Amino acid sequence: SLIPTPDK
Amino acid sequence: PSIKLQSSDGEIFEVDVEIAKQSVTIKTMLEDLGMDPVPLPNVNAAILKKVIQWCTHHDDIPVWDQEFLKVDQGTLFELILAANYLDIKGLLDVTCKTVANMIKGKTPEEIRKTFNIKNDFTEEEEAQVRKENQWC
Amino acid sequence: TQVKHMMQVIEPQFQRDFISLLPKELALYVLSFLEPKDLLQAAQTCRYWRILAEDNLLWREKCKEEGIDEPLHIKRVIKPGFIHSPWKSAYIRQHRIDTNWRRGELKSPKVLKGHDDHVITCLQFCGNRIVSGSDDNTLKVWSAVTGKCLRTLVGHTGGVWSSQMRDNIIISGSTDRTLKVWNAETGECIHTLYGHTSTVRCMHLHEKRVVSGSRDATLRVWDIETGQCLHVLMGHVAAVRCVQYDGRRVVSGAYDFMVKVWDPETETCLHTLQGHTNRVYSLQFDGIHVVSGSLDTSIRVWDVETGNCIHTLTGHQSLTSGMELKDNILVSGNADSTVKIWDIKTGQCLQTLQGPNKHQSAVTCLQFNKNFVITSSDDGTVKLWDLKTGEFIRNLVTLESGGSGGVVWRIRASNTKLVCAVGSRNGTEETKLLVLDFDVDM
Repeated sequence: SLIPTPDK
Repeated sequence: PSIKLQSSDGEIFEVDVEIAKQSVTIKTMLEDLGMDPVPLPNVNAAILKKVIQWCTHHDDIPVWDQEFLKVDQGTLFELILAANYLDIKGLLDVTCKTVANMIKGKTPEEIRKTFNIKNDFTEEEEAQVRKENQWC
Repeated sequence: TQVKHMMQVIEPQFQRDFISLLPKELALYVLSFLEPKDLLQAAQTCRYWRILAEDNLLWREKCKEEGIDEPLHIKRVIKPGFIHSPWKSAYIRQHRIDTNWRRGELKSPKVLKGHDDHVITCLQFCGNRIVSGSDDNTLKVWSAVTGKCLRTLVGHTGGVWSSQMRDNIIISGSTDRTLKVWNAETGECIHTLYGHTSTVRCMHLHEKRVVSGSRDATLRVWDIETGQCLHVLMGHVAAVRCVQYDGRRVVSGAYDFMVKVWDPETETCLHTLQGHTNRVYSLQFDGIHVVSGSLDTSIRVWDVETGNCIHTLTGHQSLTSGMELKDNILVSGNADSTVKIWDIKTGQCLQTLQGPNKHQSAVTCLQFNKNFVITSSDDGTVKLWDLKTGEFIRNLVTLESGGSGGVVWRIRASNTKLVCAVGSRNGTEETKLLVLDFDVDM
């Protein structure tokens, strides 16, 4: 699951 | 009941109303103009007799119509005109469809062998036509 | 008329054939029972036939079959003139375009270098304008036609993770917690929308309004014209990952395994759809059915009016990243590297796109129409498939760096072109957009 999203 | 209609040949036919009313033309003349007998200048005894046959027997093409129309060209041509003239949507569709099926299936060269037709295209013209209507 | 004009001016004369002797109208009633493929062969028979088959109302309807609606008017002079039918040429045009996508030589694409060493997180393709969004904090408006960068929307102080566009109005969602409304032509920020505290992860625009989903667990409805926040939808306990808005209901999917249906005007949650045993990542909504894809591997189809689950679509084995719903036909892209086509009315899985030429890794995006399904993947390829048969057709794009970092993040397609956002985490592929053209010379 390394399809894009920004971290925190 | 039963009404009488006169082919162009001069032959009188006795057909059960309702079998005859499948032709709006005949229908219009019976109910509105009150024609007795009903003169049918564009249909001769031979075709009229064939039309009456198809009507007493009463998208996709049934197996009966397919056999009934297993006739020859010209007769089919006559049925299309009698159907158009008489205004019998059902007969018209079935016969026209049958002619189309003679075209389905391809080659322009083969379409001719079936309808005769002559290639009246000049060297250049044929090329142009082949390009314009290029499939795939 | 028009067919008569041809007969008088060309004067074919003397044909010993069945249809040439029939009254014009009845010959046409006959030709109407044929299919475009037939009419095209029939037209090569002889000049009489060609003139007939070239009717116009005959083709206007054959076009209303393939859903054309608009005739094509070409321009320019040979001798023996011919009155071409606009509808007929419109039909052939489309036929040639389909063939072009299907097996036509792949013309090298325009390369649009941009967002160096960064990711293109969102893509929009409207008319002749392409809009790339990036975690490099910017967006770039491009010309699909020239391949030139028209503008660069600088303003956000975080990465852009979402966008929407409707001719000349662009909207962006950033990690900086704000949405921004831009003028695509002048590239000026017209509004900056405050209200979200955490990342603006997803948004859906409908006319003058746009709804945003955020990591702060809420959604907000904004007026694009007056940059104001009309409503706030609070009720999700975890981050909101996906959203849909048709102007009547707002549908949201969150990391709390829940899908919520809302009536924005009264900021009320009409329904909470429960069933997903894990994070909801994707959503589609057609005003009647809600469709949700979860990290739980399933896809649920719900009745928006009752809140009832109508189908639980099973078969994928990993995260369904994207889905597209059109006419009750659903297409889902999955991290399992597979793509499925479903009939959301019956629940039947119409096709699974795989086989010897299947994707070697997660499917990142997809597009489809009545003929094809277009899919992209981390394997660096964009593939074309036959929607009706489920068969692989060809690889429209095949990144050479595909197996070593090259990736296709997302795609957008119009009838005549394909826009691909491409890049890599390791520098083996410079980030750029690839624009392929399938238009025909007519």
